[PDB]
Amino acid sequence: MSDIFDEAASFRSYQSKLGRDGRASAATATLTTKIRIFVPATNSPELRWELTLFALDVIRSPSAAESMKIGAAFTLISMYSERPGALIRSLLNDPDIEAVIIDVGSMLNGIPVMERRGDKAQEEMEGLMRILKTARESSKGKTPFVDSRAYGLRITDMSTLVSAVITIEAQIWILIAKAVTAPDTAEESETRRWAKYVQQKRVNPFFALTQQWLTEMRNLLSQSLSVRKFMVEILMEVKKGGSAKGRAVEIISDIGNYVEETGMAGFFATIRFGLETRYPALALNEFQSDLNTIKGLMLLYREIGPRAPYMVLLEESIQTKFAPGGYPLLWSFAMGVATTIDRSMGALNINRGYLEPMYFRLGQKSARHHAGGIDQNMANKLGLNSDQVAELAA
Amino acid sequence: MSDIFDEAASFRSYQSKLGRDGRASAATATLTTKIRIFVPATNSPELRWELTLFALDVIRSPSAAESMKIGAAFTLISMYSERPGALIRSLLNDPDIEAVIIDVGSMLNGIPVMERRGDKAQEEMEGLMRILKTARESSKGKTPFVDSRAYGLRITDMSTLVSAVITIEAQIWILIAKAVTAPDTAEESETRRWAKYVQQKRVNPFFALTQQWLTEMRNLLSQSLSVRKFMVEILMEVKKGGSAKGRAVEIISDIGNYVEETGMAGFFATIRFGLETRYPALALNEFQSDLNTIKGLMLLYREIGPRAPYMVLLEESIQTKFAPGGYPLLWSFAMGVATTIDRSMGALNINRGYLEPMYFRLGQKSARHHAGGIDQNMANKLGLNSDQVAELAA
Amino acid sequence: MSDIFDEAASFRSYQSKLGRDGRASAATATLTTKIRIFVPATNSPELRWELTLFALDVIRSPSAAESMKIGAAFTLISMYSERPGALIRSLLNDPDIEAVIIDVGSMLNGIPVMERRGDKAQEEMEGLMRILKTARESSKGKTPFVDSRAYGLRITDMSTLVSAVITIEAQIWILIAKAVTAPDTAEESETRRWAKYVQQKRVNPFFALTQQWLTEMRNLLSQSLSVRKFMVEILMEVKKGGSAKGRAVEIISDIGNYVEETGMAGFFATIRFGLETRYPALALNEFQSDLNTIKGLMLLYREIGPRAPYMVLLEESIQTKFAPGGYPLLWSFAMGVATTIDRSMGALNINRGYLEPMYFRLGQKSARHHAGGIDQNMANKLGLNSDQVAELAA
Amino acid sequence: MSDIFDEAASFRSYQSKLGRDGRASAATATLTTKIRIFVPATNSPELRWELTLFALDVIRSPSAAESMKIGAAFTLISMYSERPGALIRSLLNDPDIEAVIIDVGSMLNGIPVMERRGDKAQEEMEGLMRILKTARESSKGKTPFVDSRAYGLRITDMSTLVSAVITIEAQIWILIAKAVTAPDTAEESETRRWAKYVQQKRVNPFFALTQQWLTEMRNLLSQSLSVRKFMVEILMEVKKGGSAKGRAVEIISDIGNYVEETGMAGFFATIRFGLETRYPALALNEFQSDLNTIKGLMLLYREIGPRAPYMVLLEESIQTKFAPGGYPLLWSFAMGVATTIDRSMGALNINRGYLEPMYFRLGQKSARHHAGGIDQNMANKLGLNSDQVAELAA
Repeated sequence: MSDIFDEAASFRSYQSKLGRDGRASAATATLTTKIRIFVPATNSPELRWELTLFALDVIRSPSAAESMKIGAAFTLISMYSERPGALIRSLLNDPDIEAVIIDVGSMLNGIPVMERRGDKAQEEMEGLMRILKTARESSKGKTPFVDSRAYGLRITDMSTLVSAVITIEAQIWILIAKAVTAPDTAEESETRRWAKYVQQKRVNPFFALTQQWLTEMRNLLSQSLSVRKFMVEILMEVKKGGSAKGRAVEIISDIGNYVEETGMAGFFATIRFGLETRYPALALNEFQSDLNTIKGLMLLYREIGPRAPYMVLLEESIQTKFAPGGYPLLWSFAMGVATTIDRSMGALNINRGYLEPMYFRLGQKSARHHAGGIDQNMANKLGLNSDQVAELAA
Repeated sequence: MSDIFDEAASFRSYQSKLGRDGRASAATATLTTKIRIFVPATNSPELRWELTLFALDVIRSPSAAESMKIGAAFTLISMYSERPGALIRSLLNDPDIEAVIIDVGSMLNGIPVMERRGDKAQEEMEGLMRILKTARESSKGKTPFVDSRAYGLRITDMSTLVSAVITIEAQIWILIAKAVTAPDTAEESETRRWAKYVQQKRVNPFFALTQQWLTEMRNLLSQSLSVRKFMVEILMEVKKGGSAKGRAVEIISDIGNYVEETGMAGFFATIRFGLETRYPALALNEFQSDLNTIKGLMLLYREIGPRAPYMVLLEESIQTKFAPGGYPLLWSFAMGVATTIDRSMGALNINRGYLEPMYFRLGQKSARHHAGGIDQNMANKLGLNSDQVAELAA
Repeated sequence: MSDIFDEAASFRSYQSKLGRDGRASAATATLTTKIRIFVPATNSPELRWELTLFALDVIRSPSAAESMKIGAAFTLISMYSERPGALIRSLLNDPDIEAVIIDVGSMLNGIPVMERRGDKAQEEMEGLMRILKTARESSKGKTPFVDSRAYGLRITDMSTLVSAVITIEAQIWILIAKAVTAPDTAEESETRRWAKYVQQKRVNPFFALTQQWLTEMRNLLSQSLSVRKFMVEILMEVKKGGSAKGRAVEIISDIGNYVEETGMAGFFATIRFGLETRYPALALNEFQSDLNTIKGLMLLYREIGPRAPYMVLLEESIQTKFAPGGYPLLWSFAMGVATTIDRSMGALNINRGYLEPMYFRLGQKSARHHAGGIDQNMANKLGLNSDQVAELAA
Repeated sequence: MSDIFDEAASFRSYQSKLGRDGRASAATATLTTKIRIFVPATNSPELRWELTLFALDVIRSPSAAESMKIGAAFTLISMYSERPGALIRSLLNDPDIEAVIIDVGSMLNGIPVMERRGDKAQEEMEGLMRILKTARESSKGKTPFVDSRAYGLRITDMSTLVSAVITIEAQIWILIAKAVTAPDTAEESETRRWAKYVQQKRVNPFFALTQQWLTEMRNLLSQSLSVRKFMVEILMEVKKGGSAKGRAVEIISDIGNYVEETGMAGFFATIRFGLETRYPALALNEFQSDLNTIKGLMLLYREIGPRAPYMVLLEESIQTKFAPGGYPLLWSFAMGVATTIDRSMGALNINRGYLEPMYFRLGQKSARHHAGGIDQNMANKLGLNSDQVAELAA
């Protein structure tokens, strides 16, 4: 009777947030791996420039261990800050790893540890020399930068270093947008992002890394979750307004605009196209279940918190509930109207196992062949009967 | 049901202001670069005239470092004030740079540091001499001013110095309007502004800088963000009324009238044309999402603060959300109606990848062929059917 | 009549806090002197030990400029902290000076500037070498430490560095107690404090500086006010409880226990002895003005704030109002009763020009020959006449 | 007038808690030293017994570094717990040190690190072998235990290990009572404490360490504050009732009864004897100041918190304010009645510089020659006039 179809509505609402309450224990604590991070101790551009040159080689090195590669990645990302050690320690929320910050101090060809020389320090120098030699020999004499003069370049002015660093930072931060969603299909939007900043003159194109190095970094960025967690944490903190933003921060925040809501196009297309833009083909006894599920997802997205846009980047388990497959019918209808309306929408890969072409066809007919679709009019257009016809004539 | 399409609206409203709350930390602190600014210590007209000539030469110089160019620009912008050091120190909000104000004191051909002569001073003296020599040799003997007599001109009267400084400041401040939006397509609106100010006799046309120097300064202004931030801060402070305004301040505010809302013609054109000028073609079930996004953008713009008009100049990350691309349909409709209505609108470059020519055609038709479009009439026009027919006859 | 003698009291109360209200302007801004501070960039024990040895040499140097000596003192005082630059920048309230923090980086025999070598660095290196040579040649080959082996000592263990640094900091901090009150009459209380800390095993006696270096450092500390202000700020910050205190902080607070209320023995002795310890000779119609002045001074001391005990160290102008001379009669009475009562009091130098020997004699008599002086008894001692007689018998 | 002597009472009360408010900053952060702690990973008695044998030798070793000695001390104290690593990490509040817990795993003659053998592990084995060889050679073949059979004893039963460990724990925990107050004058109460537990059969006397080893441990315990802080933290946590107490915990809590209020006998004797046991010789114009100061100290002691009894052990700077010297007169009177009443009181060393024998003599007369001292009688003893005489006759 009347109680039925309302008990279920509460039942489905209760089922979604079934056991996601309370606080977990410390027994389920992941084993931690030591990660050695080489941060610049001083503000001298000559040491900082030599440091970021070293961090570039470690990432490009094929003989480098993964833990060393994460250290180079953490060294690069925090290079812009005046106190990289403080930034890493105050913006790290990775239970998987423990970070041991190492102040570099001075600069040899590699890094001088300068701590009880001879005692457990000599082998580290030999290891780093092997890292540098293998990195340079691995490539065909090709420097990480697209310009061979940008590698063996002497930097002493603070102004040049800041411009040089930001270009390295910006090019790395470009990859996060499509590092885990479709890393192979990248280099098109990434080039478009780089071209945009070049025209804005925010980045000096002289310090442009080659695509060989970018592929190596992107492979590192996809494999490792700790680096992704650190960069997502930076994005959220930078997103919070209130303080003055520097040139490095403004670029990061601008890049974070493209990063948000990545990897969840199937869910958001359903919200924007299938659900909104109210079409008379919604209530058809095959979307009422999906509409109920979608309503629960909106509450779940609001309940998650500030990490909701970057769910795919952090690989949250909540993401699977958001993916199409739990509401294949409405999503199929949503992609039907999406391809017809949005020209860009159509390069999306939607060859899933629950396409349901009949509902896809209905969405295609909904955009054009269904009706003009005049919604509630606050302004009273009594003579708009022909106005719809002219609009419908197209 | 009824809850749907309102839950979704609240969801989009919450998603717009998702994580832009709270206060950030000091860990994300940009590295600062020292910027040396040469300000006049006294009010003697000859010293100030020599100082602004030196600043012009340094800006024109090709061998000048970028920091020196920024120092020269800051010296120029604050020349009108009787206390340039106080003006710079009390109107600087640039975390990227730290300004070390230097009182010039006396004046040689260059500038006498007058601080422990021989100790760390002769090198700076020879550097400034090299700067001046390279600046003079670089051009084909052409002075920065369009009149060769305006360069080697002796100034001893305060009024003449004030007039020349006002002209130089005005000619500098014309460039900010189209320095980052379309610097290449400039020199038309800039020439129009210069002609307008000449016809108003606010600027003496004798001190007119050549177009080569103007191009060099526009390139410098586009490259650097600190100068843009300082000039935007000056514009914001001058805009606040309450006190007496001098000739320099009046000219600066008149220029800032044109400066405001630059680089956001898409959003404001969308508002003014698509949103206002209520057309029966608005409520069409394909514009509701765009209207909701536009409303959220309106609240965001109100929330941003006094820096909202100058977001493109400061390169705020919030600007990307304002750009068309999140509402291409309504934007295309508004561009169509604007191009049909506003004759000047049509020189705008709108060859984007989301043009949607169908909606552009729909807007073009809605502008003219749609109907007369009589809105709510407070005055009762009983017999205005024939008036509407005659108006539609055109 | 009745109103008079109360109008006078209100008049004196208003006169005490006559013009000490409102906020001052920025026009009265002292000229600032640049002070170069060499702080350790890293946590390596060898670098910190070499840095503190260099600071000791610079302080002992006779050819050192005063600014260099202040920089060395600031380097020494902040050596215990893991981030000396942050400690100095966040605990500096000196309008007289501006501090330019310099991260040392690596360390040669002196300090490597490591910033554009050859450009304005070689002269500083030669100056530092001259400073070291003059410091070493000035004494008769006598190292700053009382043990010649403590100077040319290699430090690589963190614990040894911490112990040596704590000892040096403690020996420095002993001097502040009697640096400006009576620097010449020192070396007795200072030696007592050093012996106390040695017997407590808080300080390793191996790193004990010679008395020549201690005299030089005490002279430097008395001459300079910025160092005193910095150390008083450190004392005030450490005094505020709430957080865990390290060995250095505990030693500093224990020394500040002796530091407090220094140089104001006259006022506090007057309070404790003349005002408290109620004697029948107090209300005698020659002490009412002094009592009113003392009450006003107590109100002023409560009004001053947390800087009240260290008024002599900061050389506050309000201190002169606290000194005896505005209440010579009650002060003399209190010093008489103190010299008769307190055995230790009597080594104080009170050969002032307002001794008033009659009141000193009156206080001496009031201490012993006056009466037993039984005050208000909560317990009813009805048979205490014989007890009072026996007590007066002595 | 009446306001005077009440303004001072508030003034002295306000002066005590002058600047002890608010929260300190993190700038004053002590440099941390790494401390390596060898904890047993498993519960096997054979490994635990071999571990505590190793920790005994390290403490006895003369060639051992201080940091190693602290690690042995931390290893011993936490040996009773089933999870020594959890106990140390959850009961450590030492900002001076950082503890790196090392699970021992298996057991060779020394300790097998078992982590990448050959890589930075071989030298550690050689160092430990040097530690063991020097420790055994330093003594004249004397084992740490008073019984030579207790050293080379095989332990496989859990029951024997628990009894053996507790004896080692109890003997170490005896020293804390008089480790910093008067370490030289120890071995009398310490032997008395040990004899008491032997008669109670809580400790098996077979595992009794020689006095040569106890002196070495006590010297370590006095020098190092980190060990004292850890053991004080254990005392407070064990003091908090609510849970079941094991044999190890019960001994520690029983020992903590003697540890409490150590090193503050001068203050507490004044409270118990001078202030309490109300004598008609209190109000004499020479104790009113001391009574006021004593009252302020009681509030300060209550304000400190649970760490108030162990102020001397933690070497809190607040302790100096509690020491006699700020109230020498009443303390001298208090010790006067203390020596006459308490036979044990009189072995205390009170040869200070502020003895004031006249007030000491008055205290001596106060106990016996002053009066019987009949206080307020709730029971009405009308015929007690002769009862006092018989009591006074003695």
